[PDB]
Amino acid sequence: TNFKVISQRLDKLEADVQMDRLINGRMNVLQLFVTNYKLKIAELRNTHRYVQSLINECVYAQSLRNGFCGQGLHVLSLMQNAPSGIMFFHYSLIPNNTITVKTTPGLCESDELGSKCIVAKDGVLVSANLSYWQWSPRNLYKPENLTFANVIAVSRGANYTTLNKTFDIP
Amino acid sequence: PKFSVSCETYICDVSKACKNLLFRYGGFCQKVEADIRGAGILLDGDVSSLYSTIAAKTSSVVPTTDRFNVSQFFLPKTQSSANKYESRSAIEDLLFSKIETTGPGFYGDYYNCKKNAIQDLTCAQYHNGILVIPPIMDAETLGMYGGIAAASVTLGIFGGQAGMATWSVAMAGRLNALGVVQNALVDDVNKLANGFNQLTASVSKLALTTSSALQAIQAVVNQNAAQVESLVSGITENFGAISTNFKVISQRLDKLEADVQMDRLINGRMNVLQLFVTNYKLKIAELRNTHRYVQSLINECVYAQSLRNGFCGQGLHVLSLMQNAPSGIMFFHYSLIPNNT
Amino acid sequence: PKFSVSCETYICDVSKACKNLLFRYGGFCQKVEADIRGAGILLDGDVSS
Amino acid sequence: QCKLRLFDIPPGVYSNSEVEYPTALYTVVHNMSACPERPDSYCGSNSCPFKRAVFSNCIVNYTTWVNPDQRDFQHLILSNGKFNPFTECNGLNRIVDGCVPGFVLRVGRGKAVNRTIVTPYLKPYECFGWSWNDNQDSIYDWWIADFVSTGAFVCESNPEAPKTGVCVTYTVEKVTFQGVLYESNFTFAQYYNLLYVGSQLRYVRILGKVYEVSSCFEASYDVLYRNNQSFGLLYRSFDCNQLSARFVDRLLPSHNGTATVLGCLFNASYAPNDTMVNCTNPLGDGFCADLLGNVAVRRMTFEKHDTTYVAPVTNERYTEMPLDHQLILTEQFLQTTM
Ligand SMILES: *[C@@H]1O[C@H](CO)[C@@H](O[C@@H]2O[C@H](CO)[C@@H](O[C@@H]3O[C@H](CO)[C@@H](O)[C@H](O)[C@@H]3O)[C@H](O)[C@H]2NC(C)=O)[C@H](O)[C@H]1NC(C)=O
Ligand SMILES: *[C@@H]1O[C@H](CO)[C@@H](O[C@@H]2O[C@H](CO)[C@@H](O)[C@H](O)[C@H]2NC(C)=O)[C@H](O)[C@H]1NC(C)=O
Ligand SMILES: *[C@@H]1O[C@H](CO)[C@@H](O[C@@H]2O[C@H](CO)[C@@H](O)[C@H](O)[C@H]2NC(C)=O)[C@H](O)[C@H]1NC(C)=O
Ligand SMILES: *[C@@H]1O[C@H](CO)[C@@H](O)[C@H](O)[C@H]1NC(C)=O
Ligand SMILES: *[C@@H]1O[C@H](CO)[C@@H](O)[C@H](O)[C@H]1NC(C)=O
Ligand SMILES: *[C@@H]1O[C@H](CO)[C@@H](O)[C@H](O)[C@H]1NC(C)=O
Repeated sequence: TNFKVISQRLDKLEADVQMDRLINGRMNVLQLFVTNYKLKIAELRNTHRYVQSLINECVYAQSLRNGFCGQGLHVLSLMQNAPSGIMFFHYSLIPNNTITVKTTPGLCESDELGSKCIVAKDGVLVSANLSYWQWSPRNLYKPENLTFANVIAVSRGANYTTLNKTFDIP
Repeated sequence: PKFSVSCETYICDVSKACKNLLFRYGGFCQKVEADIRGAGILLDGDVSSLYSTIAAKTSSVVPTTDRFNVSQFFLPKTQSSANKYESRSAIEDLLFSKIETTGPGFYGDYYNCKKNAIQDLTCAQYHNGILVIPPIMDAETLGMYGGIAAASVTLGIFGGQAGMATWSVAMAGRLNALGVVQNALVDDVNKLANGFNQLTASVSKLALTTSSALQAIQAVVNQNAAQVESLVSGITENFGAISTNFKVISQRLDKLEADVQMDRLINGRMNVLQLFVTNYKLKIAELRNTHRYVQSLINECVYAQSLRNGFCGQGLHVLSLMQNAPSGIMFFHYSLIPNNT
Repeated sequence: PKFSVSCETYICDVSKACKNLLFRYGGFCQKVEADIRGAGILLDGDVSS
Repeated sequence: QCKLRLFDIPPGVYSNSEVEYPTALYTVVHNMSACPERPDSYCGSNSCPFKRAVFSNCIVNYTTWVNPDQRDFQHLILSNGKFNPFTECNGLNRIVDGCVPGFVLRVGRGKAVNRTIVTPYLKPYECFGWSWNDNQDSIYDWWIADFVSTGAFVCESNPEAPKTGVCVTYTVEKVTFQGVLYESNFTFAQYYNLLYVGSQLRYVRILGKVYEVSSCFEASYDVLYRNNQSFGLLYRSFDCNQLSARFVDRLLPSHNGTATVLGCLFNASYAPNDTMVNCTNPLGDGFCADLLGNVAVRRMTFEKHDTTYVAPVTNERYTEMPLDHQLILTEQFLQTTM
């Protein structure tokens, strides 16, 4: 590996084809370094545009994109340093047990145009195979009876459900 | 396709005279195997997270497709009581047949094994120390809407809380959410079903000279086969030497000429193998971010209704479905664009 | 900018003595032109979309 | 161990272990005639031009360039391989074993004084030796070979028909390759002995017989390793639908390889029904290597997820609503720096 020794031990035909082996050998190792290094920069140009979207939309806001901050209803995202990068911790609520219930866009007293109708306020109308309707939050079955300041008094709409009764809400 | 490369057998086939001279190069054989095995890990990491996104919950009560011909075009073709398990759909079979293979060779034999899909038949191949291993899930054998990692056809338009009865009821409420019909009757939905059916039967008439989606599949098939052929052309030719046998070169010339012509086969073959590894890592580094784009189109176009302009195609987004293509995935986007004003 | 590369003229300009020795390398001139033309296709696909 | 560079191998799947096969080197693919002799280097009257011989496409014979006495010529003896008619070579490699490119030979004779025999200067591709006509009288005969052509290929022992049905790394007409051969009724052009379909060698022609080249499918295997006395073998490129001594001296059945979509499986269980949800040993194409009780090949499966999209309710119907939720945690790593 010494360039003086190679040229002071051989003739100038052999000491110039064996100095073209150290040099051509070392030029390849250095060139393969530079190609693999530029291959990593060109990959991280676009990985940075993905990291900046997860900071602005998962960590510093509440996002409306399905599956972007992990699967499920997004509660919280926090972020930590890792060796040579960043690690995101995503916390989400996924469903566990289910239940089949009846549901409707809203309720009307009679099937004539001009009857009093209700829809639910901030949730859904459910029944669970009962003779009377109930209120639940829209992503969890947790039923409540119907009340003033729990429903909204509206006009009709496309296909509300008729009770042929009057509402118990005074 | 994953590869497994034995560096010594490619370069210095059985010659012990050759294997002594590879030892003088500065960790070459260790470096080639560490990069193939390292890039095969990253590809198995991305395909595994992809099929954890494709795998979705389906209803126990399957809704009927009224006049939408979904099960004809997208669902796997209904298996007979015989030895014909065609796991692909009708579109997935049309996408493999319209893509031509390049010519006879080693990638053409590999591609036709996947296209034929004969039951319990291996498609792996070995030549000269280079094995072609299937990846962790191997989409080219599967159907998207059937099997163990099966996608849900209904999760994107019936949504996460199941219960709507038919596709006519589902597409009626999607037209209401798009703001085009207040209450959809049967003639408004049948007009949507006829347009859906004619646009999907028109996929059968795609030509590779006109369709920009088939040209993208053909560009992947042409660059896979040009890469295999550089790796097979690298061991049928001397690189300035007198032959390709390392014993013959050293038993015919003196030890000054039989060591500059063994540095031509070896330096010649080390370049073909190194250019393979660089082009292979260049494709892995590209697909790291293409996978983050595929996972967004599955979660927001196919399994939800999106509010992003132009993301699921141009216009008011009705539906997106997804099929397997040769070496990738194909999304079908259906949208309403305005016509008269 | 797109490129169009003739591999023989770059390496072995007019010398027929040189063009015989490029023939011994393992499909080099075919490989360089297939990669330039292949990368010029992908760039024309992206600019068109 | 020598492939993995370990002494205590942990359980895993270890790929692309290879199998050795014989070697068959053919310099020429057709039989030849016999060579001429040497012209004895003796002249009639006083002195005449020494007779030459052209050696090409023939079979030189053993030690028929010296006198049958085994004392005189022994200065051209090197080792147990001793049939070497050259002394100093220019500039080709001196030892003659195998084949040489078809020289022209001229002989001669001279009186030996001082018991020392001198070297005339050589142009390249001229190599010479000298023997004794008679040693106690000190008269030596010599011969120089002038390789006028490259590729005439004077060779001993005309080549013979190869063995059809065994993998062996051939070398036929400057092209070395590996595979098996079989008899064919395919005929191609007489200009060529080798034939390519695309870029792979498909036919060879040896002694006028055409052999179709096939790839030998058992050159590579994976090990489904569990411990010293329990492992399984998978030949990823071999099709054992129909049709071995390497495996009779490792494990019990000669035959009884299972034909899978992954390859031919040996001394491992194939259970395509059963599924695993955590695959720590993937095989490819949807399969998993279970290496915990014994060796078994099962199917991979994935846990199914849901969506936060809820389709809005436009008429009275049934809906499937959740009763409770599970809090999960998802770690996502992304590389940002070098
Ligand atoms: C409220 O009433 C509805 C309607 O009666 C109940 O839904 C029904 O529940 C049954 C019992 O699970 C379901 O039948 C089952 O179907 C599966 C799959 O086909 C089968 O394996 C079972 O053997 C059984 O046949 C039925 O599909 C379902 N009906 C609908 C329209 O979904 C519901 O459970 C009731 N809810 C409560 C809280 O009582
Ligand atoms: C919610 O409302 C229902 C009906 O409006 C109530 O059900 C009644 O419960 C009482 C005793 O709890 C019974 O005597 C009635 O016969 C029930 N009516 C019907 C129609 O079943 C229910 O108790 C209410 N729950 C709460 C917490 O107020
Ligand atoms: C969508 O599916 C329907 C139902 O299979 C197709 O209608 C049938 O077409 C065949 C032609 O081979 C006729 O023999 C049947 O009488 C038709 N049935 C009905 C109910 O109309 C329809 O052609 C399909 N549409 C497209 C575009 O493929
Ligand atoms: C409500 O009353 C109307 C008018 O008599 C009747 O047509 C309808 O069927 C009734 N619906 C129910 C649910 O009782
Ligand atoms: C192979 O099968 C034989 C059956 O006796 C037995 O040695 C063992 O169960 C298997 N594995 C190995 C490594 O021998
Ligand atoms: C198990 O696999 C066999 C053959 O692959 C098949 O015939 C059988 O129906 C399968 N059984 C189950 C329960 O999937």
